[PDB]
Amino acid sequence: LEAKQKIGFVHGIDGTIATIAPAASKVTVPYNTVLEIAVSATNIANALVFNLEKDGSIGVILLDNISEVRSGQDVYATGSLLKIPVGFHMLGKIINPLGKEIPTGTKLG
Amino acid sequence: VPSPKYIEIYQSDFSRNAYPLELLGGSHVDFAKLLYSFADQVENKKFEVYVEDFKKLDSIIAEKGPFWAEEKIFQSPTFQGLSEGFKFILGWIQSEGAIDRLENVRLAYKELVNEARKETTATVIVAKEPSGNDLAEI
Amino acid sequence: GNITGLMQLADYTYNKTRKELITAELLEIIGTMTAMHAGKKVGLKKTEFW
Repeated sequence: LEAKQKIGFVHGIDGTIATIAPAASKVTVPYNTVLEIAVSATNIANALVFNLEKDGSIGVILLDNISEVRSGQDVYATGSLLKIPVGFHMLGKIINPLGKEIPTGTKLG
Repeated sequence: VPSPKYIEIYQSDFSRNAYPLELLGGSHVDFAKLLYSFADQVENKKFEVYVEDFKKLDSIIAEKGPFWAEEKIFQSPTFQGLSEGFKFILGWIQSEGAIDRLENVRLAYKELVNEARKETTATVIVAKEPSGNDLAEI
Repeated sequence: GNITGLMQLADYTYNKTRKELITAELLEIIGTMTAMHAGKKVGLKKTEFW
């Protein structure tokens, strides 16, 4: 049903940022869009496109699960901008800028 | 040792030629496009030859260890099973120090061949062991 | 005498800050030129090795 599209593999990582190596040539990534990095079979590390290069490489901003990133991990692409949940249901909450709630003690924008 | 047919292509210009595909990368696009030139012109489109060499090279790498850069590619008993043009380009890569970029060459040469033959490949991984019923479904 | 004592410190810090501002602008320009050198690629260097 839902097959994720891959664009390349992780080439390098410098702390918070990364560089992608594209798999094929006819593949094309957009700009400012979110990518995903299969840090594990279970979890996903969101990201964002900040550069594109004549070599096809992609300068990437990482946003989650950076410590689980390596070199050679499969990299997927949503083909959509970064979005977050929005609505009155969010009032009264602390929230990661990715929309994830920070514990204490439908729509997308 | 290297034949003059290869040297004519090498000393000449080849990157500006028309190819089956426009190829992304830095220098290694030439490591692959030059193989395509050899396979197209002198070997008469016997592409799989070089694709076999990569396989051969893998078996050689494991037996020679990681420091196979330091040894020369032509004079060696291990490399005798390889093609002269494959050896030629490994010499060129050794000169440029880009021997750590080899996988990015085979991953490109296969694209050129797969678009010339027009054979896009697909990779499946099913279990510790294949199951025929699943295969028919798959 | 006191005003002179202030004037030397003012002249001194004025020139200190002047020179540091000069050095800083230089390092900005050199940072940019250097970053561009990293942006530029290496060529091929194809020649006979045999």
